[PDB]
Amino acid sequence: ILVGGSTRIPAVQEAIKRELGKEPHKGVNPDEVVAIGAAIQGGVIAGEVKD
Amino acid sequence: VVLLDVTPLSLGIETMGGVFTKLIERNTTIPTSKSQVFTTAADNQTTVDIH
Repeated sequence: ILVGGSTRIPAVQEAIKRELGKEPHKGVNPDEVVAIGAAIQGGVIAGEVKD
Repeated sequence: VVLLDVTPLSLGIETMGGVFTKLIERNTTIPTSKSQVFTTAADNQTTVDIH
């Protein structure tokens, strides 16, 4: 994955996947990526009641 | 013929976390269908599972 808005960098990126498996995951806008996750799991937490 | 003139069991579904209400009873001539409409467990049910 990736996070950390400073992470969008030429050399970090270039220098990672190569020492690693496939292409680093993208497009989720890192500086919020985490907050995004939060909200998702919250949405789910409200979506409990199925009766 | 006049066969499969009976229903194996009372069929109903999952209310209020499992409380079971009948629509179909037992003994019922098989070529039939009964219909009923429930509503929301709780405000804003984004989705409903059926059991």
